[PDB]
Amino acid sequence: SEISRQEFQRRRQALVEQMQPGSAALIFAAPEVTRSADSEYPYRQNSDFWYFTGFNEPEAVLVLIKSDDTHNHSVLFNRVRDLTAEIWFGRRLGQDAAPEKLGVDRALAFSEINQQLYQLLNGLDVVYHAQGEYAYADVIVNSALEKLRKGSRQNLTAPATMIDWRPVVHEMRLFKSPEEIAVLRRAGEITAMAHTRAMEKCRPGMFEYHLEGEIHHEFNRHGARYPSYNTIVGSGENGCILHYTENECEMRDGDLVLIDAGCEYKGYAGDITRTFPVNGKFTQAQREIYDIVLESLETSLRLYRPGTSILEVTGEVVRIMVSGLVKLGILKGDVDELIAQNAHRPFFMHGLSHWLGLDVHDVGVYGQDRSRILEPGMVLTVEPGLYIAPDAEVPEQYRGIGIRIEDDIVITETGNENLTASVVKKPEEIEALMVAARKQ
Amino acid sequence: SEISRQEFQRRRQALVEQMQPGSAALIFAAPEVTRSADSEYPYRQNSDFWYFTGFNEPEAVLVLIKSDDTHNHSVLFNRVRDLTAEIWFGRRLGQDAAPEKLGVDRALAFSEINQQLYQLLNGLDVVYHAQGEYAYADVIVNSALEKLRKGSRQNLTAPATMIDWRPVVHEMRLFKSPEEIAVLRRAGEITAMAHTRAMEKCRPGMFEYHLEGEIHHEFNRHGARYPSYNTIVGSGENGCILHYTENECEMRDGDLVLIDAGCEYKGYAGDITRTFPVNGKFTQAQREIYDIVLESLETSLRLYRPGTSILEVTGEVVRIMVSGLVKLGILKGDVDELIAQNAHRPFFMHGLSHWLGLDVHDVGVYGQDRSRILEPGMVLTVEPGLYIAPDAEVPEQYRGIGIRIEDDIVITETGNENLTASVVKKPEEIEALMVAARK
Amino acid sequence: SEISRQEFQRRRQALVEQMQPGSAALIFAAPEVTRSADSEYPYRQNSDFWYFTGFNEPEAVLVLIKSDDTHNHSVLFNRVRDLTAEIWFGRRLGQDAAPEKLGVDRALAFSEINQQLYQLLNGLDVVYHAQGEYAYADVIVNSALEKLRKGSRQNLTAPATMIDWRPVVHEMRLFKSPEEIAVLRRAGEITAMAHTRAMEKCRPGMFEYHLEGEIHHEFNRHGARYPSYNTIVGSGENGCILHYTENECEMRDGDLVLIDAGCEYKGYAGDITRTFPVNGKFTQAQREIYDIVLESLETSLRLYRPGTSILEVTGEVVRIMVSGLVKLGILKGDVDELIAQNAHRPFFMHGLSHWLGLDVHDVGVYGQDRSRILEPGMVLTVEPGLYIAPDAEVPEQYRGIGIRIEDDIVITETGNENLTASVVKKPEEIEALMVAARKQ
Amino acid sequence: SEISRQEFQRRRQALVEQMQPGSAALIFAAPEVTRSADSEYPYRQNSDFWYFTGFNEPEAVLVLIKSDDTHNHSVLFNRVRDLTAEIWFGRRLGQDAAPEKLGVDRALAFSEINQQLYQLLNGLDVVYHAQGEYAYADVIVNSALEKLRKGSRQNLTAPATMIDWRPVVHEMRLFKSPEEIAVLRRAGEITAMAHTRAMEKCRPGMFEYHLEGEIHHEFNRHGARYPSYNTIVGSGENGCILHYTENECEMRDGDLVLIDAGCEYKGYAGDITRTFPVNGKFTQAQREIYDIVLESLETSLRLYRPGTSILEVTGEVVRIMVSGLVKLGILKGDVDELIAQNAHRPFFMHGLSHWLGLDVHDVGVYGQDRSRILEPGMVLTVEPGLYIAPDAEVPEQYRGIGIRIEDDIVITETGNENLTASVVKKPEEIEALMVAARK
Ligand SMILES: [Cl-]
Ligand SMILES: [Cl-]
Ligand SMILES: [Cl-]
Ligand SMILES: [Cl-]
Ligand SMILES: [Mg+2]
Ligand SMILES: [Mg+2]
Ligand SMILES: [Mg+2]
Ligand SMILES: [Mg+2]
Ligand SMILES: [Mg+2]
Ligand SMILES: [Mg+2]
Ligand SMILES: [Zn+2]
Ligand SMILES: [Zn+2]
Ligand SMILES: [Zn+2]
Ligand SMILES: [Zn+2]
Repeated sequence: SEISRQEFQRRRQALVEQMQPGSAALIFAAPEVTRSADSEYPYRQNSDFWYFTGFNEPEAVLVLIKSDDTHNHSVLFNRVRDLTAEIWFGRRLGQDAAPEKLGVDRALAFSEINQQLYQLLNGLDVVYHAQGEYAYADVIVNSALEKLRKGSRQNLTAPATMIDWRPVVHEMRLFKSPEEIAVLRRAGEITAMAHTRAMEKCRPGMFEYHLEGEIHHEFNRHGARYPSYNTIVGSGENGCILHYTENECEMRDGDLVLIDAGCEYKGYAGDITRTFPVNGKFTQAQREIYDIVLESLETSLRLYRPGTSILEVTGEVVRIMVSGLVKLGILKGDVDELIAQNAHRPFFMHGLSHWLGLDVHDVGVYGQDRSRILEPGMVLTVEPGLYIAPDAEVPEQYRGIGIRIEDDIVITETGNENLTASVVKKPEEIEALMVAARKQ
Repeated sequence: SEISRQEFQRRRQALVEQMQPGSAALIFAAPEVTRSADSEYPYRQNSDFWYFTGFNEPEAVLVLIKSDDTHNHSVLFNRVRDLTAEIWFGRRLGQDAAPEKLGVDRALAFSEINQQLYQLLNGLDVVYHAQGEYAYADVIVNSALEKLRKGSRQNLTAPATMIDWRPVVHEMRLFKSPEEIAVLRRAGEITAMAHTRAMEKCRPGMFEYHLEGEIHHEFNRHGARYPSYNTIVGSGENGCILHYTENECEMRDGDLVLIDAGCEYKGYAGDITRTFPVNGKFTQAQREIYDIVLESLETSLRLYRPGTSILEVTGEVVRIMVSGLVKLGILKGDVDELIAQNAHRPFFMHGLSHWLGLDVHDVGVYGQDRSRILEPGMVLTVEPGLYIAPDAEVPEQYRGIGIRIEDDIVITETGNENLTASVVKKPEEIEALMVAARK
Repeated sequence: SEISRQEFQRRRQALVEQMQPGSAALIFAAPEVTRSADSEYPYRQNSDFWYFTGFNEPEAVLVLIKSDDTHNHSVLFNRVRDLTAEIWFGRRLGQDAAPEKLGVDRALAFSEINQQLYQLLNGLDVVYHAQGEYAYADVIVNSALEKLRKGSRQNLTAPATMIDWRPVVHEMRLFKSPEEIAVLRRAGEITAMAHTRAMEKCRPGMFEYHLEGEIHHEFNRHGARYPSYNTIVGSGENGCILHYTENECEMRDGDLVLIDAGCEYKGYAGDITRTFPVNGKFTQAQREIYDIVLESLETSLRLYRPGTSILEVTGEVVRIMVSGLVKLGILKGDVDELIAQNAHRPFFMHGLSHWLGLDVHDVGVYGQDRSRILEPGMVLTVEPGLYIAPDAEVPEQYRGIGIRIEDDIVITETGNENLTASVVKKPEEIEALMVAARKQ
Repeated sequence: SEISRQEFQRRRQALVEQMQPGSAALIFAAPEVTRSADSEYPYRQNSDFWYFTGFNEPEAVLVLIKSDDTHNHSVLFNRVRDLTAEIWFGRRLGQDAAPEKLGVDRALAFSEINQQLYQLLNGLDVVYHAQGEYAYADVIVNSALEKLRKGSRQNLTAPATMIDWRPVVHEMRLFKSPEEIAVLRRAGEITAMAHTRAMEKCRPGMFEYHLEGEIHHEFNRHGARYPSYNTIVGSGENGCILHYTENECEMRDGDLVLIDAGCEYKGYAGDITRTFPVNGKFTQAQREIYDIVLESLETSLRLYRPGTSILEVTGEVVRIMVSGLVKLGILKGDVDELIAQNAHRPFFMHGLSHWLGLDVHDVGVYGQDRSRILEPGMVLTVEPGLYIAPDAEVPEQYRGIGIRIEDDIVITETGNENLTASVVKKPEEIEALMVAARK
């Protein structure tokens, strides 16, 4: 699936609808990024610029101008077509094709932006600008405004009001359209397939990075070339390290491996975690911790729906975790008192859920303690985990165990839709999947 | 293959040997790099910092202090061990383990660098610093020097002399040690295996990015997790675009595909290009252009040795190219006159060779027009190509053809060693490789 | 005369009245300014900061907070009292005395501004800030806003709207109160006395800078320690150079000297120009040019009143100049055609009038071509001039003559009040003044 | 007195003599400085730029190029001649007149500096630059060096070595030539005349700023248009505030007034302090403190010579101060023990002497605690003072008294010459001067 020309147009108009008359919104592309010396990382467009354009070049600026409540138009600054520069550094859209391709009224060369931007802003009352997002963008905007302020003899005037559009745009991004949900649906599926493959390929004696290799190959073959974030493959005690991305250890018989990986498909993030035994067989101790995390996930999946919140669902998970840990002798005391003193926190130190979209930790207001009431169209993760340090003062058999299970969901009218349930998570289904693969 | 602890030590001492007495050299780690919002790209250490340390963390600074011709020592600034911060953002070496691990005399917390660096530079005559390399580094160094200049009442003095160490260090990097050649040999082998795999897997109807996928999987399984540069898979008319990395087209029966891909193994770059038919069989027209490029490569491989230059070998390649293009009717006229007017340029617009090492386009002085005399230990690519535009005024059968063949070599006492010859390039061998895989 | 505590309070309230509810205005002091190495120029407060405070220290910030249409309050950031630092670098108001002295509700140490400003801006909808005025101020404001934007987990929010207050404040400054007019009245008088003295002291053989010395001594003895701008004493051919401040030549018998000088009194600028013969006696040629400039001034003084404009009065002056120059053979042709082609411009290349106040070239919107309609309370200069280059192609006797005559006026209900008429400008009165002094 | 063309030339050559071959020194003019909105303060040239040029324009850069031990030349960047811009903003030297006027081999437009500077630095080994002095200068220099570093394909190379010339130049400035001593002699005389005038004009009921007015008028009439620093006129309890420049109080019968004021003449600073009674007659209490300060000055004037130091002479002054304060009951105890515990510090908190020249607090290395051995040609102030706070726990009659007496001297082969002794400092002579003026 993909985003249509008409959708990009609808988004631009939804922003313009919220703008004051006599205003302009400026949305800048991401700069290119050095990896080492003259080599650059694969280009990643700014999510907000992408959201309004689907255009994957640097040195571009979308300018939306609202004259009044009926009249508005768009100007794109982008790199010019150059025979030599493209033979070398790849094809460029240019100014002639841009209006039709990207649905903008006017396209100008980015090399002319300082000569042109101030003319577009002259006489307007408001400029919408994400100040501080990029230094190169702030320089450009500040120069334009300075030319206008100081140009009274040339009959120039600067808009006195500057408004950050990020709160408005991020509120838009928080609610997914049907097109976006279909894309995320595909991202979840591609990501699930990768996690299934990793489970099937896994053997003791491989390195953690081998499973990363399988995962990335799977992303790529469905047309999702890049991960949405750096892949985590934490086996044994590496599973207790939340942002373990070294993936440098040999996977040992008797250890669990925690895999957190997600593709980026048409700009949108998948985000799945699965934890499973390297040898295809949960031990009793591993199973005992796993069940607590699974129950937490399964219960959260039942509960998530409009009218509740991440805070509220989290409270239920905490109860499950504390009860489970008390039954295993990992915690000692009264469940309610332990809950009151957040006794689970040494073992579950992160949030249960984050928004998901064009960024893996997506934009949008959470409310205090993530108390915002959920509504249809919100997309989020559900990712309970339990991490028992190698030196934790608990029954010895639980030490050095890190387990997280994470799905991606969209809130619907009546509940939620799980976008990542096509990869197994019940322990017996994990074992059966692995057995079958090892036959073959 | 790997770089030993002793090697890193040798390199540090080789720099210190070239430093003035009463001086300090400051070598800064690369910053972390945003991909989107709060997510970052996989960390890539600064090549120069890596060269002296093999240490893969940001927010670190290596300080080499030379008191005099016999006395020198090292101070590392790096991130402190933090229980919480590491549970989250991965393990850190810290200050206790660093001396032994990285062979430095002293390790200090990076958070203390502004409180400590000026004290280390106080009273020295010279500071070696790569000014302009990173803005965060310049801020730190300038603050230290300012404190010193303005601190006369506190008996502080700033070194008046600042020297850019990059010329010295890059001249070091230009000559590979045996350990480095062994690592580059492994990178060449890993890279060659990936290119072989791509040729064997290729079928019409796959997309260009599928071959990129095969290639990266191969890099990964030998322990080279990242490419050294963005992979090019340009099929058909995409072959004529030199930095084509979109790799977004369906590969079609009848087209050639040009693959330029290289792994990064222990920091060192492989860099191979192979061009081959998507359907496993060169057409006559494809073969006619391919042979010119292959002769150019094979001749260059015979010629490269100490005492010649990239400029000199390039002159031979140009003659091969012009002669071949005249035979095919792509160029018209007298070969020498065509050569004199660089008539090949529309078809071969880039250099024949670049240095290779910790960066794919490696550091080191080339000389004017790459005329520097070659010596043993230099590592470079050999990559002739011909690129005929879709709308070129030439016979139709040559339009939209892009062919490059690239190997990595090391200059030896008497010649060169080819590090990437384990992937085939003779057209008959390419065809046979593909036929065998398709059985 | 001076500005009262109550006036500074009225000004702050007039700004607050124009502010949106749930907003804060930030007004920063001027930085100290290096003259050479560790020595600094005499401190000059930012005119806008001065306007709301009458406070002459650097490292201070006035913060006006409007909660709603009835509730507002003020916070001052200023330097703390320090025993040692003051023994050295002079007395400081400090935090204890500031509320009563400057009429602010709260005073905080400037050293704490980064720890405190964001707390003041937290949860507001609008911040008023003169972006680009000072780099140190922009750093402070941008840091505060960045802390708020990124502080959602700490329940912080940044105002999304930033408004430049300069247009509003400069519009306030354009209309002088009675207190301000009384101060400007005194500045005009002090400045007039200085120009009278210069005429009386002038002898051939003195250097231009000697008259500058007399002028500055006169400013100082009335308590106006500093000029409002760099003093011009251009004798002979130096008179044709508009911003001649070298004042390095010996004044010659037979030359004119053009003196443009003004005091700064309680922050307000005087701005007078007088031109006169070094030897106390206008020649015929000098008199012929002088009369044209004088008629221009005298006519402009009759005309200035509410309902006209600088543009309109300028048109009358141009006619006077062109007619006069044609009569002398400096211009040749039809007066109306010469006027149509702006034939006067080689000889009068600057504006007739600028606003005057806390800055010599004062703030306030002029309108296109200075066409804004004049209203009571506006204060401006009237300064026709004629400058004939040494190499100008005109009758030889006029070459190298530079004459300007400048008064300061305030627009009243019925006309204007000339604040600087106490120094003579009629040629015979200049001559008589000089004769009397030479007896011385 | 004035600095000749030949002197400026000598200074440039003295710098070039100390430069390495294959180097360039870059000396930047001061920027213009805003007073309020579009109005600027009177321009003050950078002292170092002035030292080598005597040129009083902004947007100028002196470039001294040393090819080798015999060959060197100079390039000036300065503002172009512009008919319109000068009619408005005053005359400019321009490019045609500059070679002859300023004795430079070549003059270029400042507008072309970014297009030209890199070409001048290309291929040199060393660039001398005062990094951090001005932001606009650093931008220019860094841009040039960047162009050079990145311009290898255009056969450009950057000098790898950057040296701060300030230590060398400031060491030059520390030793005055005969021409400079003659100019400083004139500045001392002009300044002394102004202080004499202030004493003669002073009456109770005038404000402190009226004496500032007299002083500046005097500076001006001898052709010293600007003070070298902001004038201090601290009467009564304002005398105890070291950098009192408000000068806003009415001067009262019974009080002392402390006047610290100095002219700037041809760039060089006078720096005189005199303290005297507003009513022309010292009280006993005033005289008792005054005598201690005067003895301190007079003794210092006898002692200063080559071979001693500011530290050494200061030690004698401290003994004089402590002894005197003990006699008056301001300090209590054993003189040596009081000296050992620096018991004078509450009353004399600043240094006895600072270097003097193109800056009032002039450049040059002092040594630790100002222990550097004095040599002929050094110019410095001698300024003992005693400042007793209004709330000091001492006998009442000494509270709120601030007295400083300051002269400017030059060290000679055998001693010193006092450049400011033409204004009186003995209390009887001050009184007689004031009595005579009041007749
Ligand atoms: Cl462009
Ligand atoms: Cl740290
Ligand atoms: Cl403070
Ligand atoms: Cl210029
Ligand atoms: Mg995840
Ligand atoms: Mg390659
Ligand atoms: Mg074809
Ligand atoms: Mg004027
Ligand atoms: Mg002094
Ligand atoms: Mg007393
Ligand atoms: Zn997640
Ligand atoms: Zn290559
Ligand atoms: Zn004026
Ligand atoms: Zn002094």
